[PDB]
Amino acid sequence: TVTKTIETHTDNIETNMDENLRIPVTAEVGSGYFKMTDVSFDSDTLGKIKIRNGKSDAQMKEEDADLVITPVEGRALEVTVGQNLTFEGTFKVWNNTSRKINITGMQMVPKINPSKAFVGSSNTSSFTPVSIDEDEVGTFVCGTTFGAPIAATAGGNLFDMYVHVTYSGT
Amino acid sequence: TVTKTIETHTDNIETNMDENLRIPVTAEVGSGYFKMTDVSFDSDTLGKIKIRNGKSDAQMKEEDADLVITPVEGRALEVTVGQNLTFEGTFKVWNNTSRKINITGMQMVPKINPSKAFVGSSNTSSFTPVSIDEDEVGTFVCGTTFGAPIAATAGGNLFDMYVHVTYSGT
Amino acid sequence: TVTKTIETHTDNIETNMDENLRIPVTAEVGSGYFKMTDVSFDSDTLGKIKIRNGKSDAQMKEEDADLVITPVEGRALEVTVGQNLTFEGTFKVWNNTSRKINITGMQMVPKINPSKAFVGSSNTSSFTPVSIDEDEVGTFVCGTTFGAPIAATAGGNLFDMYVHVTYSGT
Repeated sequence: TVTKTIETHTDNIETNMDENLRIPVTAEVGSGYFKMTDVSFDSDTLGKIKIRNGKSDAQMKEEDADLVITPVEGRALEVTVGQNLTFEGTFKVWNNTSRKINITGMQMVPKINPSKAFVGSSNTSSFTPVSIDEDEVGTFVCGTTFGAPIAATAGGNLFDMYVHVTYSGT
Repeated sequence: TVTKTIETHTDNIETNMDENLRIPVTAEVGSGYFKMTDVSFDSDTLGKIKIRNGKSDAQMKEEDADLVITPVEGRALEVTVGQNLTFEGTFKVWNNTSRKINITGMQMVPKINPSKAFVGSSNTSSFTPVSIDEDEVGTFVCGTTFGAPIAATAGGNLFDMYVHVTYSGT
Repeated sequence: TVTKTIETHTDNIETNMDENLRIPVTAEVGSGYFKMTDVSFDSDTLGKIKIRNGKSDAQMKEEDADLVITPVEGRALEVTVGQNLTFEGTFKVWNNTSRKINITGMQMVPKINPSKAFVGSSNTSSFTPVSIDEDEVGTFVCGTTFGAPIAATAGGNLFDMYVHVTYSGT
């Protein structure tokens, strides 16, 4: 039956939806946090995505988007703020999609500055994968530890956080 | 012809099957190896996957699964065991699937412990991609070198090994 | 309508085309550049790919391939050549495909030598994502900074550069 084959394809195509979301972030010196700016964009794979600071779970659901991302300053990562070695990028996301979504990876890339330089010290990130069911809000704990203190000088605290999102699931 | 278009879609959907398999591992202090625990799970993309320690190639094929993963302690990586800086995660896999599969990437992520901390020293992994034909067994040599000695203290030897698996192929 | 559903599937399957291109490279000591060798290969996802050194944009378009990759020695990355700590792998690509393509990631993997060893010092890469429209030529600036000087000894300057290519797009 072509009808059931097409239905199968629909499901398989959905399971094949992959995406490395790029979120520009700022390691705010003395805060232990990676800050992200409110933005709205469209992904050919994930649809409408909106980053919204300071939203409670309920407020997130009022947003018109497929996915809403809200950073959380809950200190899910232990850090000595004054050292400026480890920064937390933890955020929660509301899955306003018809299928369970999975956040399973993160990489912190130093931004190349106008002088064509970038912070090249050791860069080691960690995170806790999370699967979020339809309409639910889940938290993706993540962060990065650098081999040398982060400073705002020469755009040294600017990064692009890439988060791997997938509808596959295990 | 719709018939041939559907056949084309079937092939293309198959080629688009991507997956980052998460395998929890323990860097066993003084062994130079990342140890994995026998487990059985289902991937929306790859199907039934089973990790089975101590299996010979023949034994792997007796397992009821789409893919069988078996770690190999063959010292495919040169290491001075007492230093606890480099650990090998080499494993072989039986492809019980209808298409050549490719293992082309690996990343070792430090596990965040209950105290909300994680090993943040330099973390550099290496591996040798391998393509495995239908019913064949192939070995994926891989390992990681850390900037500081690994210790079991505070869950410092616990990691999540992510292996990139794809049906694309080059 | 099955006709329009199939058309939708065609578009979605296309958007799901993902690929981690493996390009063997040599960090040429004293040059500040990752060198790649002319090669021609086929990707189940991306099609015919050809790496061609020294080609001008016009010359790239004369090549018979879906994608043409040409390294660019334009010092898009600031480096002190004699230190051998930072190497640039910047390259441009001609998109001879029917859809806008995106180059959004890069990882530099140390090659395991015959003696079963690999350079395990800190390894931190950076890059600037680029989207390339049909028939256009775009440049993907990228590079890596190592924790210790790179040397050709024991194949210590050999790597496999993995570049993430996707038709998704944001």
